[PDB]
Amino acid sequence: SYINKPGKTSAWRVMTVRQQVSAVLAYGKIETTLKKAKNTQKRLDKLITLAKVDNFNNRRQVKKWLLNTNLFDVDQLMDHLFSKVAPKYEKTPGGYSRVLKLGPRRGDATEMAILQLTD
Amino acid sequence: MRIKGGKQTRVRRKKWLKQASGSFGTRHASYKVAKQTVIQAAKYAYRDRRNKKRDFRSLWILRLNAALREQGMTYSVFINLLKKHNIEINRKVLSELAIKEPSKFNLIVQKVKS
Amino acid sequence: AVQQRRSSKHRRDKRRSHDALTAQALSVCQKCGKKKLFHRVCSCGMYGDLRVKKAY
Amino acid sequence: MIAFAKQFRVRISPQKARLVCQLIVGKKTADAQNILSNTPKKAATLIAKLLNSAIANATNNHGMNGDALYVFECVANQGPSMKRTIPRAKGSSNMITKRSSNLVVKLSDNPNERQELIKQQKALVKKRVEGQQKAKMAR
RNA sequence: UUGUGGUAGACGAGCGUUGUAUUGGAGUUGAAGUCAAAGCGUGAGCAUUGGUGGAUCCAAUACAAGUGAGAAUGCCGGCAUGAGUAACGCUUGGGAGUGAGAAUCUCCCAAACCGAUUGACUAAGGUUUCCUGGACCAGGGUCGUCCUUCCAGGGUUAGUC
RNA sequence: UUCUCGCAGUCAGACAGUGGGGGAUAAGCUUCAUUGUCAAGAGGGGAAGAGCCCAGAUCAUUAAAUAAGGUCCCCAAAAUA
RNA sequence: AGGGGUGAAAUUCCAAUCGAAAUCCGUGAUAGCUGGUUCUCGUCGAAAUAGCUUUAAGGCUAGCGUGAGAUCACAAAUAAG
RNA sequence: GCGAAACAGUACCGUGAGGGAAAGGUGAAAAGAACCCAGAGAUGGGAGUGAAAUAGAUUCUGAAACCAUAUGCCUACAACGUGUCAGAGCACAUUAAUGUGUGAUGGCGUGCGUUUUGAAGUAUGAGCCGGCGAGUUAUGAUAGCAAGCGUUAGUUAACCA
RNA sequence: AGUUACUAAGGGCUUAUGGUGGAUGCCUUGGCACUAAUAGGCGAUGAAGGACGUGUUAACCUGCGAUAAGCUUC
Repeated sequence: SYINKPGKTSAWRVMTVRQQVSAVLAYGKIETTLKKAKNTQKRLDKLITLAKVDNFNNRRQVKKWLLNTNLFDVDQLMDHLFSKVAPKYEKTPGGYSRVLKLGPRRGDATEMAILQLTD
Repeated sequence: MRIKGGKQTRVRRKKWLKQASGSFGTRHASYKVAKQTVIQAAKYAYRDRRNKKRDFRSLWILRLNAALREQGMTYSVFINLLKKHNIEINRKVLSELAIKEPSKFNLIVQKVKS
Repeated sequence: AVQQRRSSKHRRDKRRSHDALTAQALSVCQKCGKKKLFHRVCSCGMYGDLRVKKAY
Repeated sequence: MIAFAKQFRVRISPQKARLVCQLIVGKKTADAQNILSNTPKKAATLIAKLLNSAIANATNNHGMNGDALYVFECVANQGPSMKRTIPRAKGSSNMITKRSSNLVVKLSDNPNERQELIKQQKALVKKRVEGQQKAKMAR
């Protein structure tokens, strides 16, 4: 069609995925639409898997998947991760994070869900 | 000298619509539609009043000729037997009602023997 | 294309008969007195009976 | 056993509240609250307050047991609406109705009063026939 | 005895309502209007009764009609229908807090768009739409705790423009 | 079915039969005259059908004789040679 | 500035509309052409033909129906000759 | 009824000439729903004033169209301008009467005005509902019926008390 | 195998309950036609009419006009 909304194509979704994995690494809990958590779970688990090794090549690789926040910078988040979160989940084969279905949103009754993680 | 007839028209339409009832759905809710339904129902009721007497005699002819041909004789035979000798006024409906009267039709069949 | 004649109240109600909804789901939460529907969190700060969040 | 409570036509279409309340009508009060809380509808929020106020009125004002009470019936009536205008292409205007619904509910503590209204109507028709027949006593 | 098909059309006999006028009556011990029920009529109509109802009527007679509603692509008004249907008219997320209520409120963070433009002085014009405090019945194409929305209190200052 | 008086109404007819003309004794066509129908009046037969046939309806009949027409069944209504 | 203007001209434009804008009035212009026209009942109850017509959709007269009176059998029909 | 009973040529529209709105009734005295409860409030329920809140500010009543709701009955093999004549059974019991409601099922049955020679019509109009909505008057003549007078009567125009 | 229980998602009939709308009914500080007496102009000493301002009273209507929701004589 002619001039209208630009849409929410897969590039926008994956950008939001990077934003949200950065946010959950910053805090440890994110409440949002369930469907987005379902897609971002795989990428988050892959990033956690790559966070165990702490090798400069792997640091360069994960450099492409963080952002800038106010709580911590990209370097600060990375060093905090590689310092304490990496050995925390070194004993389990996956399933480091859980998505729990919350109540529908007030606005569009979207099925809300919380992604969380703990040892 | 303004003259209003709102109440008169409302009463007239109310008494017109009082006749119409038991129609299908919303049909007994519109004055103009119910008028036509009532008129058509009245005309068809007059037609049925005219033709039910027309068809009831044929119905009794069926219901009596059943018994007659069950005895081995057509309704024509019975009409002829009545016609020539011992002419009766017993109606086709009443002779048909004689079926509902036990031990009577045999009396007619034995009486008409000649 | 367009509608030619108006429908009837009974006919439109029969059409709307499929607009009716079915019953929802309802499960039981023991520690927090509440009937929360199945595969959902509990407002008392838990999911099912496992405590995971704040009591809200 | 009615304990009615009114709200007098807040903005809600009958088409949207009728079905949901008829789905919720005819049950107890606690399970009604449980299912209405788990209902993602504006009607749920609009009716939760009404139900709570009705229960409070029945318990306090009417002195009803509450434990034996249940939602007697839905009555989602034609509340007054609003008429607004909207621009339309080729330089025209269109009229749109913002629909509202009168809100009122009934609660019964007994499996009856459906037939008690029948008794009241029977008494009414008996007084009617009495008034009609005693007129014949004026001979 | 003829009888009681009938348009146009002719002819005849009546009924309903208002008002005026005379004779009457009822009426907060309930009038009219309204709805309803299981009457009388050749029909214009006449009732009867139940209740809303809360102060007007009806009966008999002449006179005079803004007098007798089935349509007029009739006038207005109300109501559905279509129909929960298309659309919401050039666009994201997270955190924290407040709020009864958080995608829509505040703050912070980011992501994204234009950047000879989505910048800024300013004109015409809008003519207070401006600011603050409080609130969100009436509109926000839902939303609202907010808005250019409402109330209260303020606000444009010239010898050199 | 005479005259006068008052009020009219209609001329855009059609169909069937007869005698035609035109058209082609083509046309559910046109033009005509005549005999009937509908219009202006329904009903039965005709498979349902305005003009065909029988027929002319105050109303009620769960009464009789019938007309046209029909009698294996649908659907009342017969058989013998 | 509208039996006016304007128009590199097309019957262009003159407030999204113009063989000549809109506004108020004469004007309630006219409408053989369309459309409609609101209580009951009784009785009788045709024509779609002819002539005329700047006339064929229209209008005038006849014929016809109806109502009142008279004529009331010399009148009119129905059969017979 | 003046467009205007209501703060009306007001609101509003077209730039503008110009055109041009709707709407009255609490009650008897606010005598305005005190007090309590749910609810943030609105709102509602009790409670009170008030004869009365079927007088609660939507405040004389609250018809029709429309929306539901359930008493009872029926409907998921069913070809009906949707109904008639009947009728099983079911539940009742009235303006007490061969009663009412309702109908498993049988027979029968292709809307209203419109104009045409004519429409179930694929000819047109009508969504429905409520009000409103279209042969009057002034004068004169003619015709009918009745009356007054009545064979030079009747009758006044105008004008006056 | 054969009759209907029971079925109704829903709808229809009958009956009334509540809801909108102000229809009908009743009334009028309003319009309309008049009847009888008066009268038939105002204004440059600046008209009617508008805008503005004036109140313990915010706003409107209204009154008046910086002497301002009013004064003096009788």
